[PDB]
Amino acid sequence: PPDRPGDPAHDPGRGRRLGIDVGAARIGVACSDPDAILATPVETVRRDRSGKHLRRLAALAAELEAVEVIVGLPRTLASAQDAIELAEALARRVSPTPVRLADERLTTVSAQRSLRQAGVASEQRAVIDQAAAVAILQSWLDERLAAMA
Amino acid sequence: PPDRPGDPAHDPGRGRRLGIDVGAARIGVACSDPDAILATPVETVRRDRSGKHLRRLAALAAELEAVEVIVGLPRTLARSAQDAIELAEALARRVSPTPVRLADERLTTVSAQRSLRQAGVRASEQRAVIDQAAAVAILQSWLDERLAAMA
Repeated sequence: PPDRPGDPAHDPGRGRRLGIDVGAARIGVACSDPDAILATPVETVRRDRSGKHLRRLAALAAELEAVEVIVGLPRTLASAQDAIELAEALARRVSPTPVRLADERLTTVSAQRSLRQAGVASEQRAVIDQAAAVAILQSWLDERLAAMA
Repeated sequence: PPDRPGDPAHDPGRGRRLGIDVGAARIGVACSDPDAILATPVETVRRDRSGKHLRRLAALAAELEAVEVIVGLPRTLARSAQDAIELAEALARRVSPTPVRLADERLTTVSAQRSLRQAGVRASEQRAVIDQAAAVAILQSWLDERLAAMA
C-alpha cells in the first residue's frame, strides 16, 4: 500500500524531503527546498549488491537534513518488491527520519521512464534517472500541500 | 502551433536549454545540463508591465549559454496560448540568434499540476518558487521528446 501524502499522523512538518526512484542498477535522487514545495534533482546513486547504495542514501539524508524520505512505489505487476525492500532497509538506517512510499500511479513516471529508455548514451542514462525522482517527489509535495489546505 | 522537439530542420545540437512557464504574475524558469538530458529549476522571475522580466529571462539565457529557449504553450482556450506566444516573440527579439521554441503543454500534465498547486498555495513562500516546478516539467518533456525523436 502506498502512503498518503500529508497524512497528519505521519507528517513531520516543514523541511527538506528526499525523493528516490529505485532502478535495476541506479537510484535517482531528488530533494526539496526547506519549505517542501519544489523538487530538484540531486544525484544518481549506483546500486550495488553489497548495499553501499544504502550508505550513500543515508549520508544524503544526513547531508540535506531531510525530515522525510519518499520512495517511488511502482505498481505490483511490473518491481514493487524491490522498492519496498529498499524503503524498509533505508527506513531502519535513517530512523527516526520517516520513509514513505509514494504511489507512482498518481504520476506518468512509468511512461516517462519507458520513453527515456528508448531515447537514451551511458552518462545520459545515469543522470536521466534523476528526472523520475523529481517527478515522484514533486507529486508527493503537490499532493501533500493539497491535503493540508 | 507548437514546435516539434528534435526537428532536424531546427535543432542546434548540443547545449543547455532554458525552459520557461508563463504565469500571469510570475514566470518559472528551468534549465538543462549541456547534454540536454535533465531539467533543473533555476528561479522564479516576477512579471511586470515595464518588461523587466524579459530582461531577466534574456540574462539567464546568456549566463546559462542556452542554445535554445523553450516556452510552455498552453491550449488556445484558457493560462492562454496568446500570452505565451507574445512572451516568446518578445523574448526571441532579445536572445537572437538563440532560437525560441513553443513546447506543447498538452503532452504533459502541467496544466493539471499547476491547478493543483494553485489550489493548495496558502503562503507566500510557496507562491515564490512553485512556478519552477511547471518549468521543469515542460522542459523535461521537450528534452524527453527530443531524445526520442532523434533515436
